[PDB]
Amino acid sequence: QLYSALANKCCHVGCTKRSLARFC
Amino acid sequence: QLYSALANKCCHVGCTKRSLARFC
Amino acid sequence: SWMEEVIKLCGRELVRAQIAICGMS
Amino acid sequence: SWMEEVIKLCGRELVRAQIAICGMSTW
Repeated sequence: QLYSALANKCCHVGCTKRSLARFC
Repeated sequence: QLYSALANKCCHVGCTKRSLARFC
Repeated sequence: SWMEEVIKLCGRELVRAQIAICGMS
Repeated sequence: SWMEEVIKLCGRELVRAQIAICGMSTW
């Protein structure tokens, strides 16, 4: 999952805090 | 559209620390 | 947990959320 | 300035750099 695909998902459809915590 | 694009460029081509600093 | 919370943020707001998430866990 | 330095990082590493950049840029 590129971080850029998750950032796109978070802004356009929403995402959970869990999906972003994996990139810490 | 902006941060996801910048994160893709940073990962695949490179980017300056100033480009990332704009998002703080 | 707090981790299951959903967010819809872009740009600068996403970055701030990201920073808060990493400081929390 | 350190802002002109060029990085090429992905995933966790990119996130950590973002974090440190905003962390440096504060009063």
